[PDB]
Amino acid sequence: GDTSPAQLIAGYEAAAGAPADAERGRALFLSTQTGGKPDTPSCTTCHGADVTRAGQTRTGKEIAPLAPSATPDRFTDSARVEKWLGRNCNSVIGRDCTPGEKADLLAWLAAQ
Ligand code: HEM
Repeated sequence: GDTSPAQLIAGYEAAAGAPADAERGRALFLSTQTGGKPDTPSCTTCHGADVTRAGQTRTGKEIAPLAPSATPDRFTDSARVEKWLGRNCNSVIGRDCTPGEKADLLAWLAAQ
């Protein structure tokens, strides 16, 4: 692609002023939010609670697994991560994810 997961994470960490924490990333990904769209209370509403398995969109189409262990080129395109997190941070949480959240979320997702 044009980047590696580590390089995406390092730049978010620099923008956040702090190392990623995958424990916090796992906890934000599984949480239930009430500030965004009603039909998308969690990251897991489409991607599931196990990211090594396929997810599903809101009309039941299949979404390839987020885990790099199941879909290999995950997180190797900086523009793509920013395009999808920009869209779905807003749907689920109601605002853009901050650089610390992005760092924490990718650090957890990159190890599955
Ligand atoms: C804020 C909670 C979420 C997180 C952290 C998250 C994370 C991600 C990431 C990191 C990607 C890009 C993967 C890459 O680099 O290739 C992605 C793609 C995508 N997400 Fe999410 N997502 C979330 C919520 C959602 C929700 C609620 C939906 C359904 C409405 C959704 C649907 C998609 C789709 C359709 C793609 C692109 C398909 C693909 O990459 O195979 N996401 N998600």
